[PDB]
Amino acid sequence: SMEQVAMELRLTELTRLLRSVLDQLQDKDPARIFAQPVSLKEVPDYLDHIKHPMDFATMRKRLEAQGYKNLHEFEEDFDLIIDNCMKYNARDTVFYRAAVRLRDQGGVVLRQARREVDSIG
Repeated sequence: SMEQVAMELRLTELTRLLRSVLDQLQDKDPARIFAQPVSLKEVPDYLDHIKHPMDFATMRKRLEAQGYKNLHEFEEDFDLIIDNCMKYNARDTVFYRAAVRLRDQGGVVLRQARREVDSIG
């Protein structure tokens, strides 16, 4: 149907906008602390602590499969990256501190992404 095509075009355009959002959030992580999944070889207990691991490469796979239907879904995954790190790592660590800085900086980006998603529809 033409209606199905129109919905697919909307999803594609959202995907474009989330790609640009993702690039901008990842730039706020120049150390690349959040770039890849935590290694279970190197942190064998990780899944005892963290139930839903998340990282930028995993978000990028989901994104390229057009797997985010709305901005809320994408934000959930971004929040997991931050929130997982802030639980596993102590306040005095470079990891936790990097998460705090990503959250704070990412906030700015997400604020305008929400307006753009609403605005363009």
